[PDB]
Amino acid sequence: SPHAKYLRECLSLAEKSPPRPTNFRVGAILVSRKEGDYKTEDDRIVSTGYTMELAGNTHAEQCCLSNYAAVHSVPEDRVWEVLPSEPDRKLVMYVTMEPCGKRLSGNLPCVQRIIRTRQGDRKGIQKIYFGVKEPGTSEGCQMLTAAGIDWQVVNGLEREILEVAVAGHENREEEVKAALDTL
Ligand SMILES: Nc1nc(=O)c(N)c(NC[C@H](O)[C@H](O)[C@H](O)COP(=O)(O)O)[nH]1
Ligand SMILES: [Zn+2]
Repeated sequence: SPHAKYLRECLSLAEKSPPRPTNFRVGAILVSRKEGDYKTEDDRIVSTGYTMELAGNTHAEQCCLSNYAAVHSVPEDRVWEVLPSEPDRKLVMYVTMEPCGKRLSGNLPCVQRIIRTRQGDRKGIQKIYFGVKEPGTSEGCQMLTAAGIDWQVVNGLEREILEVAVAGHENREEEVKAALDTL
């Protein structure tokens, strides 16, 4: 699976995140892919990010978009203006964890940062590949569906993604076990 390989590279990015009690260590990779029977060799990496890579309370997907925006001299909320939008290619994002539909901090959730890349004549991010649903007791995937963003869960990496994600948590072992039980 090309998707599993991408998610393992997202995991390596997630491992750069500093452990904190209030969030998850996640990694994200933005890819430009040819429409149709694509060859993975023709994939182009557009950006990458990981949790708290950039100053402030930042998520992996947020840093991925903000890294691109910074190179292009716009704030991240304007990254839709400068992302590629080529007729024969689509933007897809790999993320270890399901993008968030709500943040306890009140920051704009990652599903909304993804949705707003589709503005004006720009195609934006068309599909999300992720490895685990967000752990815990309105789901991000449902918000993506409602806005017309495709997504696909890539199975097989759940334990490794979760153990990295919750390394900064006191309840990490129970948290991982609970999340695997939802499979
Ligand atoms: N996909 C994803 N990538 C991340 O980089 C990250 N940190 C989360 N975590 C989602 C979780 O719901 C939020 O971490 C809490 O809601 C606390 O909110 P803040 O992070 O402090 O804004 N999820
Ligand atoms: Zn998020």
